[PDB]
Amino acid sequence: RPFLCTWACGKRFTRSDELQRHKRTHTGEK
Ligand SMILES: [Zn+2]
Repeated sequence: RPFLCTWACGKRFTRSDELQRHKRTHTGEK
């Protein structure tokens, strides 16, 4: 399964850490 964002913002990543970093733009950092 791909690491797809579903915020809808739906960028697909091959790396979980890259999805994590991406998600940092939604939450985790303000
Ligand atoms: Zn996103």
